[PDB]
Amino acid sequence: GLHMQAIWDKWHAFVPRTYDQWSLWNTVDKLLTQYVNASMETTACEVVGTSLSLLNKVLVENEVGDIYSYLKILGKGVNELKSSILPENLVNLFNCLASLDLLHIFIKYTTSSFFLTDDFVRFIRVCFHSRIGNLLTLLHGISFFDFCSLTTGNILGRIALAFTSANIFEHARLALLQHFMDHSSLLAEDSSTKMNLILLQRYAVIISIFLDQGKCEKANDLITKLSLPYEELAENFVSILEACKAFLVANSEFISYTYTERFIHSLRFLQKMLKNQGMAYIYFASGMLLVYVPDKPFDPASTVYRSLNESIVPLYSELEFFMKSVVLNQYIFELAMRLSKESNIAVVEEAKSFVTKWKAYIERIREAYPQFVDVYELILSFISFMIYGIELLMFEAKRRLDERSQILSTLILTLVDPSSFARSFDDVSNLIEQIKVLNDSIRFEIYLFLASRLCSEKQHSDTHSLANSFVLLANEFYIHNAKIKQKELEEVVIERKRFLQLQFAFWSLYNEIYSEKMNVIPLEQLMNTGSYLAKKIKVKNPDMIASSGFDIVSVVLMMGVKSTNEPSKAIEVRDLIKIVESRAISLIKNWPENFVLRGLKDAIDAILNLSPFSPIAEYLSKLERVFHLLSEWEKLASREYSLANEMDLIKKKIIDWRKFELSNWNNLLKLEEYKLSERVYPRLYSILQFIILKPFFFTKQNLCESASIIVQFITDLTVGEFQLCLKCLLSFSQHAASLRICHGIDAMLLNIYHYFEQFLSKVSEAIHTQKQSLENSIKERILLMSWKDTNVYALKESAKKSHAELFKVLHRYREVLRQPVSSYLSQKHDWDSLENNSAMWVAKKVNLSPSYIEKTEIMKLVPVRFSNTPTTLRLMWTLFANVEKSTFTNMVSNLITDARELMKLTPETINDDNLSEIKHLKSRKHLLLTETFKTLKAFGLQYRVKAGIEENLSNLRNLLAVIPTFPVLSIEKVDRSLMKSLDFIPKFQTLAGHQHNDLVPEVQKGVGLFNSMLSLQLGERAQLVEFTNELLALKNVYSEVYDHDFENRAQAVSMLCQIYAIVIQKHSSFQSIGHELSRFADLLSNKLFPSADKVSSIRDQQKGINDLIEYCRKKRTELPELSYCFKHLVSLQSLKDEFLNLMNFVLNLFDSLLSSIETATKNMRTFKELAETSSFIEMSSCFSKVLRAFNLKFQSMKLSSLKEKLRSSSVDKMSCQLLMLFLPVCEQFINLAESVLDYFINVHNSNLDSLSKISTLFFMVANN
Repeated sequence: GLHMQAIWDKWHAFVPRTYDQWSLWNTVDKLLTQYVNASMETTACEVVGTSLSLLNKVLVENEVGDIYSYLKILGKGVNELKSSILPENLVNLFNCLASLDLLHIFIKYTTSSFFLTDDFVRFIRVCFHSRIGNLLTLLHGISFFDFCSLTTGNILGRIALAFTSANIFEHARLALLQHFMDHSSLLAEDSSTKMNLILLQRYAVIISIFLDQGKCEKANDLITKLSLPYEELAENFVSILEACKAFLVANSEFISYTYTERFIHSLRFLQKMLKNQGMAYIYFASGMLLVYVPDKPFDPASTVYRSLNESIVPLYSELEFFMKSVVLNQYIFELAMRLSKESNIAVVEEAKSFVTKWKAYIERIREAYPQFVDVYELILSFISFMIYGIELLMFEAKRRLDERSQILSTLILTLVDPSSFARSFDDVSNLIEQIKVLNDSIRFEIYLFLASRLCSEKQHSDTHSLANSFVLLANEFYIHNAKIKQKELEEVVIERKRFLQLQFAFWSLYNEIYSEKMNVIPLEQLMNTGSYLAKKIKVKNPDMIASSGFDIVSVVLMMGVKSTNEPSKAIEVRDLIKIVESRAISLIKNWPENFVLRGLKDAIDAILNLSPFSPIAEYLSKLERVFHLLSEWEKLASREYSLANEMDLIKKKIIDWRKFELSNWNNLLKLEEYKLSERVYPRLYSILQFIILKPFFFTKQNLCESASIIVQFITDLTVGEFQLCLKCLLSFSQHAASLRICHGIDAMLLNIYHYFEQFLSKVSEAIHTQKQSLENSIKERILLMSWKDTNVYALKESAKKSHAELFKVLHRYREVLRQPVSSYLSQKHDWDSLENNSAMWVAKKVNLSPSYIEKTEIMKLVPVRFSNTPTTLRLMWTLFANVEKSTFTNMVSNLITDARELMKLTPETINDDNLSEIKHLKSRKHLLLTETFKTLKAFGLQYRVKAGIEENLSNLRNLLAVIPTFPVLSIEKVDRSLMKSLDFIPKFQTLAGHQHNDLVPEVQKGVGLFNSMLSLQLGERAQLVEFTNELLALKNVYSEVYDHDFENRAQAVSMLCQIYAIVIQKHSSFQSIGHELSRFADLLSNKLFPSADKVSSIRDQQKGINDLIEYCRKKRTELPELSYCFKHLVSLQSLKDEFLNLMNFVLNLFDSLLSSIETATKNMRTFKELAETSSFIEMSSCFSKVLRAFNLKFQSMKLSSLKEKLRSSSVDKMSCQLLMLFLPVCEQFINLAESVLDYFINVHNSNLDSLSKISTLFFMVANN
């Protein structure tokens, strides 16, 4: 009931003029719409339709007839195209690119554009492949789909393009990827904000037309249609406010199209923008709608169509009905009210009904009444803005209604995209939490994918992140494992199959994480496996409910390309089979048989049935049945109509296939090996992970847990496992040992390994021996049949014979592995026969010290009183030199030499030497034991002591549990020897009640001296572990001695560099900046790995940071390549006095070190003197006091100077002259520290294993 006149004189589009011109319009429309039904010929037909539009606009200049014949020729061409089709499904992403096309068509062009520029090229190139009269869509020419500003996550279907012949689909998928590369930059500016600028431009047109002669307002329309979208976008708020003010000067009842501008203001200011935009669109829609809605025919009725037919009254009635629904405005307003809030479930149904019903109303308005062409045009354009408003509000509200799907959105955008793989324990907890909130095989598979990314990120050094991540991951896996166990107590079988296999994967990475050989999984393999998990996550979601995250949907389309780029022999075999199957199916479809046709039909029916990559041989069985039926219908008849050449091809293929089964049949020991591990890892997994991973929530507790642990490992008696389990315990040890939510469990695990590490080598020998037996057997058996040169028939029966032989060998291997590992944990009586002090004269290792040793005087005014750091280094080296100077080992060796000499020296016969020599020999043997234990009872080791022996004697498990391990290969030697010693200790204590066979109380005396020896040993071990932890701290202390601590940011930019390098490397004339980019990537990574010549390295590193800021910036500038544009966007986002005090402190520390070394000189020199001048105790405690030369106090003062220097500014002229004058000798102290640690360390190993050999000698004496 309003004006509607001048808009049809100011929008006032182009339209057919003559009745014959309307005939030409509709005829050309019918033709070209047929022509856009259904590669390189697509580009040809694009040129065809382009020139046809050129000629139609030429005829629109009203000189008719040339295109009557010319378009008749083009119609002959289109009809020759009509001899040529197009089935597809879920190709809606083509309609999404079409939407981006129509948006770039409308918004980026303000002038009249009669499809001249390449926007028409991209639009037609989509269009003739797109979904949906095309000239009616062209009908808004000299003038002025939507929800792909909401949810582009329908790209999931694109990866679900490749999932469920399909090679036309696959080259079409490459075509869709090609067109996506074509529509790159306009899809990469921004969606969903450009439509705001579109509403600005449309209302600019309408409100500019709302006046006629406002001069400053005419300049306002001039700048308010200023077709610089960045400049207009900067102008946005100011232009909108000025438009509000100039719109206020209009007539009354404009409050609908005034309050439009309210919501549209903050809509481009606000996540939450969607509802503001939808309200604004519905508002400005109804504003110009009720503006240009009359309650009568107000036509613009030259340049109109030839019609004195005037049922514009009836079409105005039909337009007035859908005006009637919004005429009251209760429903538009009511729908708008529903969009803001309070929508439970009914608003979704009502809104979808409104969208559909008004949509079909617009469609019928298009189809019937082509009359009122200009009228239905402007009206339906406003109504399209309305329905876009109603549905955009519907999508925002339905997202806020049931937010289950947005969980899958935040997972799926962060499961496969560069924004995820940029770079956690909080986020790992969050995504594990949301995964719990998110059939289940994929739900564990994503946990595996996050795990692999965790180990990958692990290389770039911390325990807390990787630790807690892995702990939470294993918590999930253990809960699921016991869930499957209890469910087993009562495709589900296939579900359990994938559960067990991925369980093997998870514990495989768990034994691979901290065993630390080489943990590189390639980042491209990481991302592409992310894509396989992404489309498998697509399989998991049977709904498109998830709504875009709206921060990236551009490169993530290209991740499906590299997934389609970069158990499969079934494909080629089925290809050859399908070729010959269709050949014979046609030749039988034209010459019937009525029996063999059913045969080959069911053959191709079941042959192409399965698509499994684990089932391969069943396809070989299907091909065997096909060759059987083909042999039948070949031998029946038809000397003409047979195919028979691919039959020979199938003969050769089955020949090589059975040959492949013959070769792969050698792989069977690994088969039961992996079956053994798949049954193995869950048990020790659940036990040790329960008692070592409850500790996210003492000494007696550690002892009890060690009792259960050693009970398990010794109870793990099924040989072969012990190699795997020993490796596994070392793994669980370290990869929970870096967790500081337990401390002692590390000691129990590592000692449990390193003293279950005695027995390993003989077990390995027996294992490889039985392996040799079965391998020789299999070599004979697969040698016992060859390329048979016969028997297409008897192939299966010969295979059955080999299957019997393999079954025999499998039972044999199951037996040999199923033997218990209780066997090889012992030792026996075998004669065996068994470094001083290294250094580092590191004056050249500093050597910028020699120059300032020739230079300075400002430092020389200060007296250090050391005064020759050269001669200080000489003094330290000369100290170790003279102090370079074991009797337990030495007397043990003298006794063992006498033992071998006597053992051969009375090796004579029984009766003849029993005449004389047996008496003197046996009595001398007893005298050897007597004087041995006597001089022993002198040499320390007093008998009859049990005050601290009640600890060491019982619970060999818990006695092992006390043994403190060293912090960080001589250490391995020492630990192996004394752990073997303590291994012999428990059974030797338990070895009473059979000594009189060897033939007393002195047996108890020997047992006591043995316990005393092990006690002195273990105390030496405790002091060693103490000095080890102390020097480890001090090495970290000296370890902390312009650009630093932003190296985290450097590492992150390197990570993104490598990621987007793989991305642009998936381009399939663009590879030139591919490898080039990677060059910069590697330099930054090398700098991170490094984190004097290093100052040049960091200078070059920061200069490379500048360069790779610039060498992307030109390529982002001088080339669109919009993936690299987003990457460089994230890159550029990430990118841009007390002299006496510390002097006396430091020289005090230096002299403290020098006197500490001199104290060590006195102490170990006395140890050298009182070496034999002692009895195993005095020199023992003396050496313990020698090691008790002060370290931790020196560690304290070193940390004091570390704090005093780190907080303070570093000056090369004075502060660094002293630091150079000192810190060298600190390095010297660390050097000689590790030297003495090794010297006494190997001394401990020497004396320990020497008396351990003496103890095994005593047990050998106890044998007989």
